[PDB]
Amino acid sequence: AHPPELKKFMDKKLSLKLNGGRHVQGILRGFDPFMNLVIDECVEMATSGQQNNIGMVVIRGNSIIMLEALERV
Amino acid sequence: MSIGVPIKVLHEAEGHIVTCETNTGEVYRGKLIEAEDNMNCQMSNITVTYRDGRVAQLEQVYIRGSKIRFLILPDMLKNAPML
Amino acid sequence: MPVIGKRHEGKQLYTFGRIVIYIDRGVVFVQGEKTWVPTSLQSLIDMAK
Amino acid sequence: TSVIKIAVEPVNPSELPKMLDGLRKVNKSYPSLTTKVEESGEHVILGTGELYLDCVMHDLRKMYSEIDIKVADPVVTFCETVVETSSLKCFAETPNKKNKITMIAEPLEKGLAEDIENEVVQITWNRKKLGEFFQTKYDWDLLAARSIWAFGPDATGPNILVDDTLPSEVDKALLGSVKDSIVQGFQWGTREGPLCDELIRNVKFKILDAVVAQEPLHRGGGQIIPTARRVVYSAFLMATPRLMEPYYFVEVQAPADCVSAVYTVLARRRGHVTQDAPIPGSPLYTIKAFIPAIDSFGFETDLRTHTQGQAFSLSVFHHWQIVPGDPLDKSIVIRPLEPQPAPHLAREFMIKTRRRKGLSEDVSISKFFDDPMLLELAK
Amino acid sequence: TYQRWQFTLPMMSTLYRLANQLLTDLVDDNYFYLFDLKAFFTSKALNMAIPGGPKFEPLVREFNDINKIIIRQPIRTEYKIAFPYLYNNLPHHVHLTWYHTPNVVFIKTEDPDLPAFYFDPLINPISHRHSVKSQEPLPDDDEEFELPEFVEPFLKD
Amino acid sequence: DCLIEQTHPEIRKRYDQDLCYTDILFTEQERGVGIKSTPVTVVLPDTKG
RNA sequence: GUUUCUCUUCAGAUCGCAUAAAUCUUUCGCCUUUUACUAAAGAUUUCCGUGGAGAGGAACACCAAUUUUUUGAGCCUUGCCUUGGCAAGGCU
Repeated sequence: AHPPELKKFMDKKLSLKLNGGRHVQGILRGFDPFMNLVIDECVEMATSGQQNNIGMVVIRGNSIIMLEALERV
Repeated sequence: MSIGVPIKVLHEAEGHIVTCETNTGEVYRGKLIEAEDNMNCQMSNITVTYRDGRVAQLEQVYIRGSKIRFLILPDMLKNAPML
Repeated sequence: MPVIGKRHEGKQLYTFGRIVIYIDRGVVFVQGEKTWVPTSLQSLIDMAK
Repeated sequence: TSVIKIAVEPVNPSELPKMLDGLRKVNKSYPSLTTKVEESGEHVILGTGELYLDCVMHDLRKMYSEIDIKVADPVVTFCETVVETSSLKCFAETPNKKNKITMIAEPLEKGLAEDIENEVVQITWNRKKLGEFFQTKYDWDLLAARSIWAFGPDATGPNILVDDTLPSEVDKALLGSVKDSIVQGFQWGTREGPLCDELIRNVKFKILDAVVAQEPLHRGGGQIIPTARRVVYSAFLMATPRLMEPYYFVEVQAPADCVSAVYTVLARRRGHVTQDAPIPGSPLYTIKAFIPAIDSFGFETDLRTHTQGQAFSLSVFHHWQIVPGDPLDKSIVIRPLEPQPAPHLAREFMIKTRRRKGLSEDVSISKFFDDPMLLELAK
Repeated sequence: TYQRWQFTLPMMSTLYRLANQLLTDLVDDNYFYLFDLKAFFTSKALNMAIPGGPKFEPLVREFNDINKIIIRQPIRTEYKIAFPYLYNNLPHHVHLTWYHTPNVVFIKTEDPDLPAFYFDPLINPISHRHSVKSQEPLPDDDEEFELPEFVEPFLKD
Repeated sequence: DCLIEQTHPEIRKRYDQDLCYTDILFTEQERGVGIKSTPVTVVLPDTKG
């Protein structure tokens, strides 16, 4: 079927690497057929390593180019 | 439906060791686990080469389909009953 | 004493002191280096001291 | 367990080395097969059942040897057991007279012998864990249950050696030096058994005295080990010995009208029926029964012929059960060609096995008992 | 030349019951257990007869200690047909007999009025009805699964 | 047999008679009872291919 | 193209879901003798039929909305590289 087999990764702690050289790290709970993610406890990794905290975020599917686990399935 | 010969060879590739290069220029080298019909791969136990030289090891990774621009499938597959 | 769990030609092996023997309806065969040697009872005793 | 026993001899004695070559080749082919030569010089083949042995005998003749071989009638292995407590405390003194061992034999309380073959308890376990098992399940005294020394004739054998001697009466340190020798003889004695050179089963042995020489030469080997074997035999013979026959479990499919015929065939062969039920969503009926393995020979061919081929039966090995009769009853006369009355069976089976083994027809009690104990038996 | 014939099933279904007086109603070959061609050959290669079988002129024209033999039951001649390498010596030219076939269980419908598939009374009623009712992983009701418009049971027409 | 027939195109069952492929012994085929554990190694596809 | 008839060749096959006789060598049996026999084995042939192939005759005849194909394009600055370009980096 069309959904990504992302079911494994849920509630484990992800890093993402986003289009345009951006990085965010997250505990995950969402996916839909386009891979639109809903990330929780989401940190923004700025260029300089000055880190922000931000709340729950949606991501557009096409913006992702990798999706990595910081703590295992 | 006519999902042709290449994606079947991708499913055939699973459980081996494949190399996989993304738009940005990062080169991954990892053991495959599953691959979907739009080429979303999961990959395990990777040694990644960065664009500028550096190596790193990784636990597990999932690589969006449209973001790839080759895989290096393991040569023994040339015999496979898809071909 | 019997050599527990080991047999030769289906016959039960016994130890006689330090000697490995089997009995074939009274004939004493001593385990030599590569062959079983039929042995008199007296010579069995005098090899087992 | 490969319970069914047939014996072979070659038609020409000069050809006997060729037969041995054949026997080694089948032994590789069939995993559960056991080939043994007993003290009588009989070549013996053990097998799980009728059709199993039939294929073994085909392969021996046609595939490997290509010689003429005589085949003896099928027989079953028997086991030796006790049903009652030893009437007399049996003691044996070693040949140097410097050591005295006393034992008694009793049955394993209806069940424990099964559990050990199922590996539910193991002598590799610590004595506390061993003690807890025996106390909780079987209500052993913990003092007894800690005092367990071996299983026999092997590490999962259905017989247990218990040291019931008090430390105030026997020096446990001195006893401990000779402990290992006792175990060895105990396993040995259970392996042979005194009635017909078949295994001892379901017997619990307690030691109730040990006099041990202070000098290492006189204890701890050549004196103790046969004497230990002898005292085990004396204790067993006084504890009302009995033979155990193997029973098969049988399952039969048949149409309803054939069911009554199945009962008839079983009744000839000392069979007992334990279930008979319709299998749901079919016309056939299952029947289930126990039958004695020695009586089982030909049963399948009987059942199918009487029921016009409609019934069919498979058979598998299951519990040992005590043979009717007394094996030591000298009064019984066995008349060679007749199918003997049931009370005689224990007498019959013991004699004929010994004959087949080449043993003396009757057990000289004097052989194993010391002269004071024979005087005690006389008194 | 009248070599080959090809008939429809209503023809065959009639011809069978015209012939019915001659035929025998054995559904399966289990009946002939030691009564087939192979069993007789064993009874001819040995010199020893099956009770109801035919008879022939024979093809040809310590260990034996009776006191060691437990004559529990007589070695009835059928047994030497069934296992000719065990209960017998010198099995020259003997044939292995076909051991068994599974009991064909066919239920003859007596009258054509009844539906062809029906729980005929000869068949034992299935006692089973889930009493200790198990809660195996059946998905929850209305959990987002619906079929497309036109799927149906394959041969429903 | 049905695996082998799927896997080996030249091999087909006879219409009248079962193709007992693993029953390699005449003895075994005469009885109609399997008597030896016979191994078979084949590669055969999943639903995924 | 379907039937037919004839010829040639190979038959491994329940060549046949059926079942005959003959010869020879032996073991037998009634038996003056011999056919004609008996009934088992083996080697053999004969006969009633058959299949496959080939030759020839005859008779009737569709979607541009993230996952590929209707585009995040395109533009600069640094180092090296003889130049060319490469490694990038930064932009809108």
